[PDB]
Amino acid sequence: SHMRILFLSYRFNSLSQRLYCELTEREHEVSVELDVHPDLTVEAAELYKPDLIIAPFLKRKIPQEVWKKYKTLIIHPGPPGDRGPNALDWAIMKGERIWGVTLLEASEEYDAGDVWAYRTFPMRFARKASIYRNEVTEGVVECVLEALENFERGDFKPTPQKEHWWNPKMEQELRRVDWEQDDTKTVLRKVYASDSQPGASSKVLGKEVLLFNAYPEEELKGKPGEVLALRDEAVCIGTRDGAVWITHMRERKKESIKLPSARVLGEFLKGVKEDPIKPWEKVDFKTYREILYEEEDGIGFIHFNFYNGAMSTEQCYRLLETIKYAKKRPVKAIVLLGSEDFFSNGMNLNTIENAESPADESWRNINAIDDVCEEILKTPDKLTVAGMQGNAGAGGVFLALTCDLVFAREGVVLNPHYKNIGNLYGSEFWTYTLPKRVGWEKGKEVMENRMPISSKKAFEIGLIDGVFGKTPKEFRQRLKERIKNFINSKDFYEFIEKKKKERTSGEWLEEIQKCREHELEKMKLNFYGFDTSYHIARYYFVRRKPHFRTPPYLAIHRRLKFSL
Ligand SMILES: CC(C)(COP(=O)(O)OP(=O)(O)OC[C@H]1O[C@@H](n2cnc3c(N)ncnc32)[C@H](O)[C@@H]1OP(=O)(O)O)[C@@H](O)C(=O)NCCC(=O)NCCS
Repeated sequence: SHMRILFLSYRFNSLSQRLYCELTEREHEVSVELDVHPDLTVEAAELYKPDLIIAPFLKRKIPQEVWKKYKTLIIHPGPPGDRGPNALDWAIMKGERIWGVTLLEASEEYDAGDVWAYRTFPMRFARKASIYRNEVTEGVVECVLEALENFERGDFKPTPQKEHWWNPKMEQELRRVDWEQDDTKTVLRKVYASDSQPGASSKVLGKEVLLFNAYPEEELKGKPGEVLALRDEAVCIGTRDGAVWITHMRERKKESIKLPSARVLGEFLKGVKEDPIKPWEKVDFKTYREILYEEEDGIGFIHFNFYNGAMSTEQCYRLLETIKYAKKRPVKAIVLLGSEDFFSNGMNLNTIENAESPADESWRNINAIDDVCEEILKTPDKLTVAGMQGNAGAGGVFLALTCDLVFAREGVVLNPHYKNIGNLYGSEFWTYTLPKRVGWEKGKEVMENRMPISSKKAFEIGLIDGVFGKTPKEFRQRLKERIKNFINSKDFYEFIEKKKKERTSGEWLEEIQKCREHELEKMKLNFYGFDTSYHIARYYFVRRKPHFRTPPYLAIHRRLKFSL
């Protein structure tokens, strides 16, 4: 059973990439056609002639010519019977306690097809994107694997829908936050239902904005709509009964991009006071903590909740400050945990795109990331560990590899390459860490592969040291147990005595300095050289520019030597 499977995806998004890894690592072939136009979708099917079509992320209706000829299954992010384009938005706005995902056949009527598989799950009070990347994605994987087994068996019949309901596209009027009428729980519900797109509209300091990444505040109080404080570029705003933090906003304009709230509001905030809390402080009320440092059982854990895993220059230096603090503490190990949804996606391309000089801001940002990496590497007397609870891409992968040990949750998707951002050389000391893990020949192959790999595949090729756990919480518990056991063994003390000798030696310090110098000379060429492919790629990415064809790295059926 080696199936030829065509994906129909609006973008090759997180769910599409996860399914690509699950199917190809089971020796199926997956070609992708991006959802650009029905004419191109029909052509892709006739070119590739798939055994099965899966649509992980659909914007347009699939043409009848296609799904009447090829068995075509659609992912719907609601339980059986739920129909409509905004299933998760409604489940969050209505406060559903149970939700689910359905794999159904394409049909003439919208979302009316017979059910191949479904999964249900309890809802969290959390952003839509977090539900999509965790509960929905895990359930969809189980559905698709079940359906492939059923498809190959050959006598399967799907289950017609019985009860069903329709929810239309959700209008912004429903999402709009009114500070005087809305209590904190209502503001959170609206922002969660609209994050990461399209955003919940509001007015803040007279500016029409879209709100993203909200957190409740229990200490600061004021008038509704009043800005109460700034913290790490997030703003705290009074609600009907309390206050909420908004970390990111977008102006309500076609060309504007998502940015830290302080950068969107700008001079309108003049006079607001910063209300800082250090990551290592303890507080007994709910508040916004971008970076959190906690110690348990001789292990110092650093959580860094950078929105979308994107690490701005200033976020990197706040992470650096926390790592330096941890290195002065009486812990045996330091664990970098990222956030539940992302370990890291490297430099923050949005704050780079927004800068007066994107090239200069890129230079600032890569030097700040390398300072984090260098601080991690130069830790002679403590174990360092990267715990990847969620996805990582580009420099975010190589940030993890600077740690002594890298572990990841099952189902994490890695993109250890720069092919989507103009072929940057990369830094983060990859020219030291990567050959140490996989060898030079394999390391070059890894960085030449533009397709994603799972954490299981990363473990199998030696890129990371272990993979375990199904949820972020299970992964964190198992990681803590594994590290606790290690640091309480004689093996740890022998390892640290070796590490102390290696990492204070002149030869090693010269080696990693030469690695940083060489990588940054190449990145300087990427950022400032006459060839501006990096800047063009960043613009297309950050501005979400549309596609007019599917590139052959995705579309096997559009490659030069393709036939049959
Ligand atoms: C890693 C990657 C392939 C994952 O693809 P994916 O699973 O489909 O996830 P998405 O592209 O949808 O990312 C989710 C969100 O994070 C944003 N994002 C991801 N990486 C980002 C980055 N480095 N900077 C700014 N935003 C980033 C995306 O724009 C998207 O934003 P939105 O939901 O608010 O609209 C893709 O996000 C990517 O190429 N990121 C850039 C990594 C990079 O090039 N960094 C700079 C060089 S170090």
